[PDB]
Amino acid sequence: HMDTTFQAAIDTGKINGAVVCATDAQGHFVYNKATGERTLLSGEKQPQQLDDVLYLAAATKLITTIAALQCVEDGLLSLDGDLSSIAPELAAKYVLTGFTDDESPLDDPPARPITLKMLLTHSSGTSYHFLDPSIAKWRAQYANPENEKPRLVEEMFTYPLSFQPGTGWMYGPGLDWAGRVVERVTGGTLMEFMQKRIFDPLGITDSQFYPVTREDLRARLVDLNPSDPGALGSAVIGGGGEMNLRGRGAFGGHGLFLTGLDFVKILRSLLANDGMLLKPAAVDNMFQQHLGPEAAASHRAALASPLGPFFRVGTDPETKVGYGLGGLLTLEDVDGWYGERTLTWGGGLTLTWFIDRKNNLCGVGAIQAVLPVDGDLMADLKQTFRHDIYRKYSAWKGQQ
Ligand SMILES: CC[C@H](C)C(=O)O[C@H]1C[C@@H](C)C=C2C=C[C@H](C)[C@H](CC[C@@H](O)C[C@@H](O)CC(=O)O)[C@H]21
Repeated sequence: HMDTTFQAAIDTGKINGAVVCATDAQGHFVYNKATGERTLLSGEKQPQQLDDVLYLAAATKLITTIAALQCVEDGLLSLDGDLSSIAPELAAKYVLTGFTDDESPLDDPPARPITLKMLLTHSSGTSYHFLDPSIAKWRAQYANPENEKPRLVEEMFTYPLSFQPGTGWMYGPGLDWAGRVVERVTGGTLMEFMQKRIFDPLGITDSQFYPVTREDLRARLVDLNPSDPGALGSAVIGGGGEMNLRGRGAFGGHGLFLTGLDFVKILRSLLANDGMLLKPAAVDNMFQQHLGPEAAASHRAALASPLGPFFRVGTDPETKVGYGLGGLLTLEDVDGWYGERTLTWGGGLTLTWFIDRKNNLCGVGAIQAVLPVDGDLMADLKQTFRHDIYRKYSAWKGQQ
């Protein structure tokens, strides 16, 4: 029902198309579909194609997670080790607990060091100012940077922690920090490490972080069009591009561009656990609850908050979930849908991916929206992909 649902959204003019890639571990059931059209900078239209270069936005976080776990394999990092020496900027942040009645900020020194595991699971305290009202308020007052000057990760995320390290959960720049850590301990750029350790082993050559300078990639960027002549990825993240525009260096949180075909190669290596990226035991460890008890309660509060629908990635409020290394982790089966310990996340408002080891399925669905982006319709279109792909999988299994 992707087909009739996606076409109806094209006919209303609210999307231009979609890219969907899914596969079981062995490549028996494979579904790859590009739908609709893209617009070139000239105004010329072309059919959407499976090798169009997509903005991943926060689907970058999964790839940065792998890179950081590969550094763990190398012995350059550990999951629970103290990051204060590699990332002194993180050690220096205090913990904002709230405000007075005269709106004065109450903070406290951090009770413990920040660790890689905390960065990978959004339990370090580093929170996105646009999701955290307390950090939003703090930013309004003690930050008035209206200078557009490009900033490094460490110059962009200057806010205090939202909670004591390890005790809460809030979506934030934890993977931008982790990417910076990976650069500092490897002595090269995040892209250099990923190209060597993730993209090369999978035969991936059509990848770049923002800004996409490669001419061959620019010729296939869906997001290089008259509505987005900067190729900022506006349609994916609901509008803007501010953060990409303002940035300097790779952002492990959001910055990657990649085809749908190449992204599903990454998903499928983790699904098959084929040793191409990480040793099998390190992959297994990704599909576990890595929030402690207090952090897990905070996660569930966030999931019941007004932002909860974004944080749930389409899973039902009655489904028990945690946070693994790489995304949301279901903690129970949904018959006919995600098995327990399915890992899932997404990018912006338009893209979502999942890895379901129990039922042997992974996939990415990436809507190519038209500005202004209808957020409510994007949620329906993503859900349609997430459920219809299991319908298509069952139909195929039934035909054998
Ligand atoms: C910058 C990208 C961010 C991290 C992202 O793409 O994460 C995705 C993934 C999804 C599974 C869960 C999410 C949870 C909360 C948000 C709705 C977020 C999108 C924010 C984006 O729409 C605006 C920013 O870019 C700020 C700006 O543009 O002002 C989304």
